[PDB]
Amino acid sequence: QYLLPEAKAQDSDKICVVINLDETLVHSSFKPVNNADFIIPVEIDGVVHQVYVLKRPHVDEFLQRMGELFECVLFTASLAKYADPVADLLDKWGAFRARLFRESCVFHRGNYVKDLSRLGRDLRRVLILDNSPASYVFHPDNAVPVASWFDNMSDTELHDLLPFFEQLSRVDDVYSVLRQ
Amino acid sequence: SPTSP
Ligand SMILES: [Mg+2]
Repeated sequence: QYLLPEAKAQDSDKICVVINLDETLVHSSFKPVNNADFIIPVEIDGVVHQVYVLKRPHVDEFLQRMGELFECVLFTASLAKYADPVADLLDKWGAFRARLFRESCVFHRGNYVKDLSRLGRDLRRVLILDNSPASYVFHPDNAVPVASWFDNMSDTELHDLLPFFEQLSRVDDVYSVLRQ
Repeated sequence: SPTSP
């Protein structure tokens, strides 16, 4: 069946927004970095590796606002043993109603696709914020593209997107504004 | 790969 259960009472009337993790909200690496925001131990083949995570500028303000404007859902092509701890440390305000990982993506011709139709929401009221266009090849008309982030601390894309999301949260059909 | 491919 569907990836998500019915939307909770207070969320039922909100637009559902799937938010990507890597290169969208944070950037991680196995190469030690002094200014990492999070260091997370990830076990692979019995060996514990340390992953250094950097937060994208304004992500906290971004997640807090989005959390109250939409029914936010984390959808990533990364493994839970990596992404679950990051989301635990990152999402302080419980903006994420659900979290979906690699196993929930559809592997289609070399790419892990975020197939929005498996979500179980009315696509007229669903949006995806992902840095990789290949992620939403099945629903390019629900996409609110955002540039890939790695470490540019001068980035302000998340901050500047809020006005747009503020407007979308009001419409009753995202296609009406996203062309479809 | 643990992160997004
Ligand atoms: Mg990504």
